[PDB]
Amino acid sequence: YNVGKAEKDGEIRLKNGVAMSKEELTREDKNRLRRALKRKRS
Amino acid sequence: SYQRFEQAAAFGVIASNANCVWIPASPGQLITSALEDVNIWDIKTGDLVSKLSDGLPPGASDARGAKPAECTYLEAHKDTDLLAVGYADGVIKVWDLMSKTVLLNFNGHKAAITLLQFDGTGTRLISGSKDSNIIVWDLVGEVGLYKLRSHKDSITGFWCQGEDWLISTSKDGMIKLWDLKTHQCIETHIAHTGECWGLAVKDDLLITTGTDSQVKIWKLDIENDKMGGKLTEMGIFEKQSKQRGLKIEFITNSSDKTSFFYIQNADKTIETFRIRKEEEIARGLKKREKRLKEKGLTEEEIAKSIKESYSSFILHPFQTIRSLYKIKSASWTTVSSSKLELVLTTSSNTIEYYSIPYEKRDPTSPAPLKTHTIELQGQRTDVRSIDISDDNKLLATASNGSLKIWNIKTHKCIRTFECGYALTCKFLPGGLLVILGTRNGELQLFDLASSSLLDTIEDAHDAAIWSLDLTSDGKRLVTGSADKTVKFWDFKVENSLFLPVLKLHHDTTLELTDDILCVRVSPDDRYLAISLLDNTVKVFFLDSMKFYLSLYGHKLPVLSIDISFDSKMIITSSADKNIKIWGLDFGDCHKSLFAHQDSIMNVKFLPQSHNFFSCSKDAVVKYWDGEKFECIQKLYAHQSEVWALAVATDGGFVVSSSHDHSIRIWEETEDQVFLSLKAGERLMEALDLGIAEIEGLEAYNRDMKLWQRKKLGEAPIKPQGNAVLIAVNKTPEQYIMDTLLRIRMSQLEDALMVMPFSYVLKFLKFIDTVMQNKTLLHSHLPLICKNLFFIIKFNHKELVSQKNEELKLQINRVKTELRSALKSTEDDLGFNVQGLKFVKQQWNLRHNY
Amino acid sequence: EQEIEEEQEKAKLQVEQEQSLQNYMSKGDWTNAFLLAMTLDHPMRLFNVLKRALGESRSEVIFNEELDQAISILNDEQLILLMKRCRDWNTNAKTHTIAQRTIRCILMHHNIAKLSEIPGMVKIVDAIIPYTQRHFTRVDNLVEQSYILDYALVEMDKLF
RNA sequence: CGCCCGUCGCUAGUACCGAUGAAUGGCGUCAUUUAGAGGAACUAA
RNA sequence: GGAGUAUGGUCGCAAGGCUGAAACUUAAAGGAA
Repeated sequence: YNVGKAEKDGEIRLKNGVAMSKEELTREDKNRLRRALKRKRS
Repeated sequence: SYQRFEQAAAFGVIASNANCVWIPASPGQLITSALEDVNIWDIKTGDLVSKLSDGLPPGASDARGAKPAECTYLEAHKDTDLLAVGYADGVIKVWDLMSKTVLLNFNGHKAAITLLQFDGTGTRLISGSKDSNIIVWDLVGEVGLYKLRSHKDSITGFWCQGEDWLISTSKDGMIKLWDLKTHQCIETHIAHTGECWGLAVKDDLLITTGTDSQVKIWKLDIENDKMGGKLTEMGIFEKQSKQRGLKIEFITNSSDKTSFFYIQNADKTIETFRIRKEEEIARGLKKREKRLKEKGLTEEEIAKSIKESYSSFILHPFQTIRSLYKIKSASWTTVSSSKLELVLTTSSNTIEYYSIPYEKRDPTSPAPLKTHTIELQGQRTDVRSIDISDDNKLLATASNGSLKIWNIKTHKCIRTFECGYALTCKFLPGGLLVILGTRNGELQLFDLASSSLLDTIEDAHDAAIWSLDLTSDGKRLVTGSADKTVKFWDFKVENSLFLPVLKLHHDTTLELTDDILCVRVSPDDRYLAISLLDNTVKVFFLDSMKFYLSLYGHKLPVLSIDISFDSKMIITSSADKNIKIWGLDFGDCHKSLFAHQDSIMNVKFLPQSHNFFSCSKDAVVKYWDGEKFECIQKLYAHQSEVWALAVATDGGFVVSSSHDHSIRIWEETEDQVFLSLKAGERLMEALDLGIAEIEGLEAYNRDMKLWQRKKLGEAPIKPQGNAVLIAVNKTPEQYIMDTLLRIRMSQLEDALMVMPFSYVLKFLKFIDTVMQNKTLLHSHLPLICKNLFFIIKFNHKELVSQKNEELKLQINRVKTELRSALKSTEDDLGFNVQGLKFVKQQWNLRHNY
Repeated sequence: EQEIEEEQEKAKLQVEQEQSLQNYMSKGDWTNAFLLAMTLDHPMRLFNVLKRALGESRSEVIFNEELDQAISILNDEQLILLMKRCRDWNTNAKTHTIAQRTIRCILMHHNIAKLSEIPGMVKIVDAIIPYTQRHFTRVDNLVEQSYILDYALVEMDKLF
């Protein structure tokens, strides 16, 4: 088993194993993960 | 050296884009927002008592490059004579009304201020903005105490009484009660589906208007400790207007103790409703009970009907105030037993005072009466053209519905004439007559002395007269219109049947293939430049109407044409963001300037020079040098797109009229422009601090034990906590744990290696103190094991050589606690492995062949 | 109409549930926070509740007793969701303690037979087992390394 | 071993401001839509 | 005659440039990027 991307669209899953949701995320946190995913896509 | 241009005036705006606060008389005075500045108006005289301006005039050297922020909210405190002004950038300014200076300046908001509210003491100011934050400001210390940030959209309204609770309604359709003790939202409800625009709270009654016609009624029960009991939805009722309602406000008559509230609407209507008294509501409930008994419905059905109609029991529709213009803001100004009085500032630049006479049941008059109006010193509709008179002492601004002649020096309105949709206006020589051209094709000539129209030509053109110009003597007129013709009129005086009256008679017509937008006669009357919708400008000799040149190279139509005094240079400015400077000797183009981000509406040369002003939809007025074709000065005082521009004959001042209903004067000034620690060292210092604190506390506890056992002598004093530990609010165990976590994995071996043996012993004491805490030990169990085992392996020989009974006991305790925790985790892992293997084995055994 | 009203009721109930969970996690109440977290599917809130409940559990019951009783209450779809969460946390080495504790609570308070015929359970179990074995090997090695303290005590005793 | 951070720009969506206005409907008037834009915001990517 | 080279002769065709965009360093669009 290898931790990959979450099947639910709202759910965000990381390689760390920490799962996190767009509903529970704050707006600044959403900005932070969007930029981090931008650098990982880079 | 080029002379500086600075704004010297701003007139023509009464109230624009912010709420009005009423100041009671010593009908009172009304404070309104006039774009970047604040006006105070006396209602009974209709005169400006005072104007509050922020600072240096725009266009100055130290002025910012961006446009000024308009006043977006006003809130005045009468006890301290203060007024909070919330601008569009986020700046909150506190002006004392007597001294008219900015006492306090706050910049905490990234967007425009939507609502401001003082507390009763006058020491805190609560500010809700577009950036979905509510900030409480302490006026005593000029700081921000706390910020409230769970809203997803702009704060439409809020209510805060006491230091404990707040209620906020936003555009995301959602209402929240806020505990200010913990700065956190306690209850969150969805008020309306799309937006929650208006909030008003009265005792235990809460009224919210959303995007629809329906209005929601809520009960506020703060003392109810149950979750969800703070705000409850009683019922809904429907106001008539389908538009959404921005502002609700209650007011109570002092004598009768009744309460009336108003719901503003986006439309021209303001709905005033009355709450019935408690005894009246009880009587209505008894009457409805009698009606239900007559109907014969079931008690549960009667209860459902009562719950449905309970919104109609509290409120009854009292009246509706209607105005000629869309309403921007309103205020309950005063309440007597005979009348309810309301002030409303409209969209199209008016202030209106309304009174409602009533007799405690219904209003006496069918419609509220408009008593006073402040509509004299302003324009209802945006100015399409301006003209400075020949003496440079008078100004004439023409718009849809009114032509107003202003005095420039005393900054007010000398005269007002009624007219049609005025696209262009001009002064006859002498400053006595004003000539107008309407969108209907009509051409009206106004007289200043007689204060009435002299000559009206209804069929001067079939389509809109887009532009108009006179010759130098003023005897001849050239009108360019959208009927694809340019008509020449001649002014001649005819004696009355015996005073001479001027009359305009049609001499000649030039029919072009397309529409004529602008027409300019050169100052020496030799050239006549005619714009077209073919994106070209023709130039005719004024004598003989010989066609000299056709200037082309504009992508979009030329909106303004202007000719220098020596007639060697012509400027065409068009809607493709270009100002093209042509020479009239041959028709070559000297220069093309990409000037603004949107269309240049007007361009005017300065008299006796080749410099020129440009006026655009970017709300920027740009002064240009046509000697080296470069921008000299950039003027940013206008908020929205600027329609008309005029220049004095002396060149001292340049007047601009814009969409923001504001007329400004730019005057020449005397001034002139010219074109650390390593990892491991932090561990040792943390060990020093933490172990010192731990040993001091343990010695203090031993001293208390000894003194309590002795029951004699002075009690020892507790040592003061270390300042870093108190400031960070961390126990020394957690502090040294955080330093170990901050140390990275690569540097960790070198850190533990570089600590000496005394720090090794302090590390062992720290480890023992951590073993005393079961939560932290299990939270950081593998890290503690790795660090301790490396320390013991590195310093094994010296540690063995040490002969300390206390050190032996410490190692025994640390060993027992490590093995207990590690075998607890080991037992958990082994139990789970065998259980899950059993589960998989049972499933395989069931589903195997 | 009625369906739109039902959707609006669902949205309002969702808003009230989110606010109630935020109040619960503000003031403690780990059983209520856990129940709302499982219904709302918030894995960060769920993990924080479980790890801090284990935090006061460090100071037979695996967690707080009513939290364990709630985990006994949970139905099969919540069991599948929770075991997916525990599997993902078990992949990590730091967060594997909470996963082992929760799996042990499930095993102690549930029926093994119904745990077997829950569909898709054995894929999750097969994913969980090798990481538990790796963690057991690592912790067992740590217990083995812990005997350097016995060696130090023996040498100190023979010295003095 | 177990999430490097911040600003701005870009894109989508929703509601607002007021001009061109235009079209349509009801009685020039009034109401509802829609378009060329611009202006200033919040969310989502 | 078959097949093929060379040609500082004659004659014709060329080849070159981001386009709008020149008398304008000039707009929206693109073209590339």
